[PDB]
Parts: sequence; C-alpha cells; structure tokens
Amino acid sequence: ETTALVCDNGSGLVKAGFAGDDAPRAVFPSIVGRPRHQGVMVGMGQKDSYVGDEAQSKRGILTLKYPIEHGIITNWDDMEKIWHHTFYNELRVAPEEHPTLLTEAPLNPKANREKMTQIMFETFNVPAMYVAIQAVLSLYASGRTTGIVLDSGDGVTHNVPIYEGYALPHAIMRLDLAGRDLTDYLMKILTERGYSFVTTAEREIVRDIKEKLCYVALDFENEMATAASSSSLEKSYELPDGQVITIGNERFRCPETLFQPSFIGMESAGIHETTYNSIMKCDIDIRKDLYANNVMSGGTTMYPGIADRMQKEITALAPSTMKIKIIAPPERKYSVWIGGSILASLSTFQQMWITKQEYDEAGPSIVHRKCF
Amino acid sequence: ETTALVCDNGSGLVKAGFAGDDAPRAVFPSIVGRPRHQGVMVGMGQKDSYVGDEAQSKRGILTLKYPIEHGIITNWDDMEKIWHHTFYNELRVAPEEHPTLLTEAPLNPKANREKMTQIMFETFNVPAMYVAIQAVLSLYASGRTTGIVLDSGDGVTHNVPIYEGYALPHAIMRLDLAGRDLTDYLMKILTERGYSFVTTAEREIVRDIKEKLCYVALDFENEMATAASSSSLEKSYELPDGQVITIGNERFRCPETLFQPSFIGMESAGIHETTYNSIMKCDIDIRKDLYANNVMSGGTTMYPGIADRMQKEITALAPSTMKIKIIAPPERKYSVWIGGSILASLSTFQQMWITKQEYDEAGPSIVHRKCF
Amino acid sequence: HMVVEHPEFLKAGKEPGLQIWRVEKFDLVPVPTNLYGDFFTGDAYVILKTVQLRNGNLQYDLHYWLGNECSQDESGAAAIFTVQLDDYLNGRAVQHREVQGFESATFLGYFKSGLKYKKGGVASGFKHVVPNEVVVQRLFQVKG
Ligand SMILES: Nc1ncnc2c1ncn2[C@@H]1O[C@H](COP(=O)(O)OP(=O)(O)OP(=O)(O)O)[C@@H](O)[C@H]1O
Ligand SMILES: Nc1ncnc2c1ncn2[C@@H]1O[C@H](COP(=O)(O)OP(=O)(O)O)[C@@H](O)[C@H]1O
Ligand SMILES: [Ca+2]
Ligand SMILES: [Ca+2]
Ligand SMILES: [Ca+2]
Ligand SMILES: [Ca+2]
Repeated sequence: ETTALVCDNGSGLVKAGFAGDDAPRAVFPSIVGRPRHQGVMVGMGQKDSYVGDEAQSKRGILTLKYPIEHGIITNWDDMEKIWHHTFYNELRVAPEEHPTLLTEAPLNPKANREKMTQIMFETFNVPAMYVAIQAVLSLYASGRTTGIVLDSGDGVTHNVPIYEGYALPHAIMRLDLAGRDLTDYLMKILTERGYSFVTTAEREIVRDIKEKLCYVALDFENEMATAASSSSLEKSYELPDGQVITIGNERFRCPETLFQPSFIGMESAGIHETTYNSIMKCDIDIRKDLYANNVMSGGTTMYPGIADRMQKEITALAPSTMKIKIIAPPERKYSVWIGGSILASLSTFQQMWITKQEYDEAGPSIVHRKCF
Repeated sequence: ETTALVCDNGSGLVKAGFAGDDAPRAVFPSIVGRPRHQGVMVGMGQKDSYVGDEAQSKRGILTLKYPIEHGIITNWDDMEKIWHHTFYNELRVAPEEHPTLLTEAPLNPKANREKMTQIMFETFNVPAMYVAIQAVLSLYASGRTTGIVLDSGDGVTHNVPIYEGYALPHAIMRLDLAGRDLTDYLMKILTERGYSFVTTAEREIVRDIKEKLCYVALDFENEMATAASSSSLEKSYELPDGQVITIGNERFRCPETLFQPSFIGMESAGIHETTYNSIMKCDIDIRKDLYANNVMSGGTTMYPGIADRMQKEITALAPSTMKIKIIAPPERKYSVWIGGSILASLSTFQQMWITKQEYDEAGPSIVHRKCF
Repeated sequence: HMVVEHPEFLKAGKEPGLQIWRVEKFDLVPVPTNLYGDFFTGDAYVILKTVQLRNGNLQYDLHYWLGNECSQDESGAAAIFTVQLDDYLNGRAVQHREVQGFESATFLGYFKSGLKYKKGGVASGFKHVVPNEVVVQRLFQVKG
C-alpha cells in the first residue's frame, strides 16, 4: 500500500522522490551553509545552519560546505542535515511510513555502509531500507545487462564494467576529476580576461557559466586556430549584479581537462583511454559486447559534442576490426534515479528489503549479506 | 656598453635604477596628485599635476590617485606620467638607448602585458625590453633556485612555488589583501579611540603610523588580554599639526588581518593556509625542500614578529617530521630589484631581449612567446 | 547472488521447451501458448529456452526482447527480471539482448512460422512528473 522513496545522494546534487516515477520529484544541491556575519535584526527568522537550495538562495551571506567529497561521505552530521531536509522539508513525508532506497558509489568502504544503515534505522526510524550502486542502476535504466558505464558527476569519474548484471571489481577504475575540478579550472582561466572569482559564493556562478556555455571540440587545434583568428564563437553572459562578461576560447578549453589532465597538473590519464585500460583488464571473450555498450551517465556527460569526441578517441586507439558505438540518452543526468525507481517498484523487491526486526536481531551488519 | 634599466613598478612604490648596481637609485611612491582648491595668486609655479615625492610634499592641497589598484593598472595616462617621471626626472636618462627590464605579478590579466609593450616601443622607443616574474627575481636575489616565495606588497599577496628556476603554474595562489587594505582597516579601527581620518592625505599619515607602530603578536588572545589588563603596550604618535595620539591594542590588530582575513570581511583563508595549500598542490618528493626554503619578500613582510608567527602557524599545519625555515633577509623590501639588476647585467642575457625588429614584424604578441 | 522467490519462477526451466513472459507494470505474466512467436511493438518480453544434453545436464538461454515503442520502465524491468531469473538459476545461463528489427539469426531460429509484430501494448507503470514544478496562483490578505 505504501510507496517507497528513492534518494540518490550525489556529491554536489542530491535527487529524491517516489518510486514509480519517470523523473525525480526533487533535485537540489547537497550543501550546508553557515552564516559568516552577525544577525542584528533579531526575531526575523535567522537560523544557525541553512541547508540545501535555501542556502543556494542566500549564498552571499553564507559559507558553503559539501558533506560528500569525491563520492564518499566524510562529514556525517551535515549528511544528517541533508537527509532531514530531504525527508521533512523537501519531500514532506514521515520516514516512519515509507521504505527508502539509497544509492552508493562503487568501491564504497564497509564502515560507511554500516554507518549509513545505523543513522538510517536509529535516527529516522525507517521500516525498510536498501542500498544499491550508481552504475548498475544506470545500466538498468539504459535497458542493458552488460556494458561499460562512464559515470562522471561532480566528485569522481567511475568506469565500471558490468557483465551478466553484476560489476567486475578488478576492473572498476576511479579517476578523480569531475565538474568541481572543471569549475575550478574555469575560475583559473577566467583570470586573464580580468574577472576574479575567489570565494565559494561565486563558485556557483562559474558553475552556471560552465553549464550554459561550454562544449567539447571535436578537434582541439583547429578550434583554437579559428578562435584565435575570428570571433564567431565569443559570447556574453550576464552576471546577477548586472555586469556582462564575454568569453571566447575558454568555452571549449574547459571541457578538455577531461581528455587532458595535464591542464590542471594532474599526471593521470584522460577519460578516453582509462576506459581502454579498464576494458583490457576484462576477459578476452566478453569485450565484443562490452565495446558495443558505452553507457554515459552523470551530469558532466551533458556537454554538446562529447559523444562524437568520445567516439573518435575510442576509435583511434581501439583496433579497426570492430565497431564502436557511444550511447547517450537525454535523461542521463537522472539515470541512476530512474534505475532505482524501476528497482524499488518491482514485484520481486518486497523480499529484498532490510526490515526493522532483521536489523534488530542482526545489528548494522546485515547490509553486507543482503545488498550484494 | 649600454647600461640596462631595471624598473620595478609596484602598486605603492616605484623602484628604478641601473642594472649591475646594488641598490635602486630612485624610490618614490606611485601617485598622481591634482589640485582641488582655487588658485588665487598668479604667475608662480602652479602645474596641472604633480607626480611622486613632489605630490607627497604638497599633499595637503592635492587629491592623490594611485594608478595601480590591486595589481592591475586602471589609469594608463597616469601610468605614462609615472614612467615619464621616472625616466626623465629621476634617473635623468634618455630611454631610447637603454633596454628596460620590467616586472609583473603572476596570474595577471594578459591585456596588460602587450599594453605595457604598447607604450614602451611607441612612446619612449626603447631598443629592447623584457618582463619578468617578481617572485623568481626574489628567489634569485636570495641565491636560491628552489623554494616558495611569499611576495606581499601594497596591492596583492601571492604565494609562488618555484622548482628548478621555473614557477609551477598549478600552485600559484593570489590573495587580494596587502598594505593598502591594512591601511584602510587601520583607518577604520582608529575611529574607536575618536580619531577621524578620511582624506587621502590622512590615508598617507595612517600608512606612516602603520609603518612605525605596528607588530605581529605571537598569540592573539593572550596579547589582547595583556592589552586589556594594563597599558604597557600603548604608544604615542605625533601628527604633523602637533596633535599627539595614543594607540594600544590597534598596534597588533592591524597585522592580524594577514592571518585572519575575516576582520575586513573575506571568506578566504590566511597567508599561512595559503602557503600550506600552495605546498600541498605540488608533487610529493619536492615538498621536503619547499618547507625548508620559505623566503619572504615585499614591504608588507617587514612587521616585527611576522616570521615567528608564520613559523608557528606553518609548524602547526605541517607534519611534525618536516623541518620549517622561514627566511627573512633584511633587504627584502628591494629584493625584486636586486634580482632584476643581477639578471639584466649578465653577458648571457643579451638574446632573451625582445628587440624592436621582432616586435614590429610580430606586433604586440611577441611578449606572450618570449617572456614565459 | 541473492536468490529471489517469485512464485511464477517456480515453473521456469524444469522441462525441455520454450517459455515466454511479458512485462506488465513491473511484473511478469506468461503469455498463453497460442500467442507464441509474435510480439507487441510497445512491450518488453523475456524469452527462455532450455535444452537437454546427452550427458544429463540441462542448459539454459535467456533473451530479453525490446520493441521500438516500449517505455523505459518496461525495458529496465525486462533487464532486471532477466538478471534475477539468472540468479534464481545457478548462474548457468547466458543472456542476450534483442531489438525489434535487428534480431540475431539464432533468435529467428527459435520460432517456426517467424516473427510478426502488432501495434499497441500495455501502458507504462510510470506516472509523469517534472522535476521542481510548482503551478500555484493564490492571494493572501494579512490583517490585524
Ligand atoms: N549541461 C551540463 N553541462 C555541464 N555540466 C553539467 C551540466 N548539467 C550538470 N552539470 C554538472 O554535473 C554535475 C552534477 O551531475 P550529477 O548530478 O550527475 O552528479 P552527482 O551525482 O552530484 O555526482 P557524483 O556522482 O560524482 O557523486 C555538476 O558538477 C554540474 O555542474
Ligand atoms: N616597516 C614597515 N612596516 C610595515 N609595512 C611597511 C614597512 N615598510 C613598508 N611597508 C609597506 O609596504 C608596502 C610597499 O611594499 P613594496 O612591495 O616595497 O612596494 P610595492 O608594493 O609598491 O611593490 C607599503 O604599502 C607599505 O605600507
Ligand atoms: Ca551520481
Ligand atoms: Ca612588489
Ligand atoms: Ca508499453
Ligand atoms: Ca549467467
């Protein structure tokens, strides 16, 4: 009778809603804001801690902290504030009545899973709970049981091979640059035009500039040559105090850090050949359909032209005796939530819940034997 | 046979002289003074604008403008007046037969760099010019090649780590908090004792008060308790109209904006966290000698007790196995000029000069390729 | 590899033959016998063939078939039900993905008469929502 809840806890953007929906009901950033000045107009609703999109609204007078960094929960009390804001203010439901599905990053440590279980059953008192993985729900939302998933959000980029509906832990590879580092690099390369963005309040402005005006160049050098010669790609943005900035060759230079990590001084590999390094670690027989199923998921896959560039870069260094196709659904920024919403609403999922009494005579250790 | 000129154009002071010398010949503040009252006596010597020490000697009847505000150059006509004054009146030399070395802060907007070229070959017609980073000149003046430079003057405060004589661009940090901001903060907190300073001449007087009667406390709260419990820290200063003012705890509160930027309302961290995060963004093997070679430059590092406070703050942040050496030479006010003077006088330097011929076949873009 | 105890899975893969299931609103219903070999273009299907060997063991083969008009929930449910039916078995089955019009030749080999497609199908189990939508038009008088 009751309806399950799906809550995908991103490192920079948390999604929540009810199972059986085609879209998440609530998308809001996972930030906790604290005031940096003194509230002299007393009795006019000042709070010690502003949580979520409200903290995005009055972001000038606050300092912002992210409770999840690099996909892993580090600050736990702020994560309780995120979950309290999610249940009580945002979705407006009592957690005692609704089962809750959560998603975790691949290669999550066990202690974070146990602590997630403990604050889920003690503090909020859910009647049922389950934990799932980002990439397998992305692959289920794509309608596949075998494929590579490039899940690149705000904290990390994960390459996860999945064969027969289960991941391969020996070939899951983690590359630690995402849209946070792209935002920081864009704050770096807007300094030569004379614009300065230093504090965490206007990092969100640079993130909005990155979302509205960026694209992946198919070839970099001729794009730089045409940017240097002409001015057909220089466009303007309106800052929310009224000043207008203009951006030229930085529109396409900022996505290129994914393909060239040396732009930020990172000595690791670009996003195209780390998928090759993951797929060489798999068995020789299963590479045929694994090359054919290139699932892109996450918000930093939403640049225009990233799929064609990824097709070119895989096709360059894979052998010519096979076909490469890149798939990119339009809903790939919500695809983990879509896979969770399909998973929670099935007729075989009611026995896969972790009920309250099983946690009572099992403690916070039954989450390993059931979420597996 | 021609002697090159070295002209360090800071935000607050201009240090100009000949290459090969040990001390700069002309040191004068970079201000332009204009009359604001009505001239009633005819003839005499009234000029439309006063530059340098002549503006300081007549500052009671002048409004004073700084051409450089926070490192960038806002007024270029006034900066041309500054350059004309330092060539023709201070050094008293014709600049069409002397190559001129100029200095520049890093992470500057690019549009200054050709524009500094755009005056120098077109108005003064120098035979050659070169632009050098101030931090590498400060490190060369100490006899070192690897180390971290904290350069803090009147406009900006930047941490630059240098390895093998080249600055690492992915770890240079800029903080817009320097001597003019401390002067403005001291004007703000002298109203607590009843002293009003609003005029630009009064800003110059408060800058003099800050130079004579300020120091960095080793620990802030104990020093505040000491200043509250007695009056042993109070000092007296004589204003030029004979009035005597007394300052107490404001002696040490004004340097503490360097270590706690929230006094003037900035979310950004102090100079010791800036040095620690600048060191932490370098490679793991070269962190040993960056902690052990930590030189300081600029006039804002001339307070008593700044080196002991810096070593106390870095030592608490670094691992305990590391060895910390804060290096504070007594000539660090003019270390940029000394490094430029030695670097320009070398016999192996006369092929990095950007001469007239490659400039007027290449346009104002040669400075982006020959000056790294 | 946690097993599931769906009550319709108990009759799957016990005798050599060929079994078809259709997805209707996050659940499997077995289509009747005389509706074999033909499919709706807007639904998702789970196909099982089990084959007896000479040595006594009984091999399995899963396919999951997606039309060109099926929704996201039907195809996702078909993939997850394929995975869970493999996990109900002891991992002895191989899975295949089948797309309408681009089927494998072995998938054409299972049906004798051939493949024929009709329009229509069962409706999706999803209900449409838009993220962060408010449609509000109110007026309040504050007084006192
Ligand atoms: N159209 C877009 N173009 C570029 N970047 C975008 C776009 N839309 C969203 N992003 C970026 O994608 C990120 C959010 O994506 P997503 O919600 O999938 O990640 P997440 O779940 O928060 O992260 P992670 O999975 O790493 O924990 C942010 O960095 C955001 O700036
Ligand atoms: N003895 C001193 N104590 C504190 N501050 C000083 C002292 N001498 C100079 N300063 C400050 O140093 C600043 C100028 O430093 P410097 O780097 O030499 O010039 P610039 O910033 O123009 O390059 C001035 O703003 C002045 O306030
Ligand atoms: Ca995610
Ligand atoms: Ca300086
Ligand atoms: Ca349908
Ligand atoms: Ca199997």
